[PDB]
Amino acid sequence: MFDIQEIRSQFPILQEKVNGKDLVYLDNAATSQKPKMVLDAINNYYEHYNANVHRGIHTLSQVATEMMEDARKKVQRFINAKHDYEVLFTKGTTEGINLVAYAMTDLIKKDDEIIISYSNIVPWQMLCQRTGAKLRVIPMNEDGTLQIDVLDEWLSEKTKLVSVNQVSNALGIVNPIDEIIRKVRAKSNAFIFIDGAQAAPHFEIDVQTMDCDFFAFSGHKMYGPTGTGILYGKASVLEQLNLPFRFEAGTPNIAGNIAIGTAVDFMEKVGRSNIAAHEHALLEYAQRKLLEIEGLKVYGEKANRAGVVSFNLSGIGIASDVGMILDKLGIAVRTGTVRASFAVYNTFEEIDILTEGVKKAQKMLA
Repeated sequence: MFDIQEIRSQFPILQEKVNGKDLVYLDNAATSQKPKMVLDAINNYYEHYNANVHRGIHTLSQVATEMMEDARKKVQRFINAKHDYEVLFTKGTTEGINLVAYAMTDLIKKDDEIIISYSNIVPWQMLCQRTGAKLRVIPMNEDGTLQIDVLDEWLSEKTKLVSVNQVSNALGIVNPIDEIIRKVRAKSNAFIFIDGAQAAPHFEIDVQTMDCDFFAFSGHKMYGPTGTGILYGKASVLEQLNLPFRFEAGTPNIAGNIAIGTAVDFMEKVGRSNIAAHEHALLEYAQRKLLEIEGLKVYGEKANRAGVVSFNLSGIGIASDVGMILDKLGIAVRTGTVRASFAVYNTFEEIDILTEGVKKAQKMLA
């Protein structure tokens, strides 16, 4: 029971016009748009329940505290964490990364090794600057995939942390996380950090079967407010760093944490398999229609990808030239390649608008 029109009716910004045109929002990998239930949660919190949490004894403080803890349990079930106290509220993926990178400082000695995948690589580069650790980077192949067989030679007793993004943000490539984790468990005692910021909006997460040690993601990419994120960690691993209060300092973003639970509710209401199916059909259709344009190349064309078509036109260098023409047609994409990225509310009719817009751009720029 998947009604694209019922879904789109929940997103008020979809009625917005841009340069006199219907908004065609295909920059979802940058940030997603928000359904009414999430915005209602924010507003209802501030108009009825706002108070500080945990420390207080009066009624509003009790209700506010309970609502935030209810939201933690929604996220727990959403990623199938075994315990609510393994779910930490943060302000974004970048915060979760920095939290782990700083807390690892004491567990890394003078010649240990950190392995990362191919712009938040600074915390790990800084962690190696503090310790005596050597940073190692998994190379990317030409087609955008990771050269993960390098782990067969790099993993050793020296490897203390491996950090991989589950989905690449530029190309949308789904990295082979289960094979990587299996390799890391078999040949090292390293902690495994998975950046799921581009994964959590698009397909179901089960951190228990995934066997990651950490899993981090951002609310704003998955229909939630800015300023929110989640860091999951195995209790047995969190307890080695320096629950969940130990890792949540200062006043929490109470409203945002409540509302990211409402964004979980929205996804569960739509259906996570329905989202994946609809988005996979959008992606296949868009890549098919775009490849009919003469001279257009699709990066990672043969790769398994989540919600992202990246492309370049043959004779057009500044991709922004195409992006500006598309924006004047109402189409929002990321721009030396053009990145169109899908969310649950996008339509096949919108992809046709994109494809006709790209054809028009290339002859405009000829």
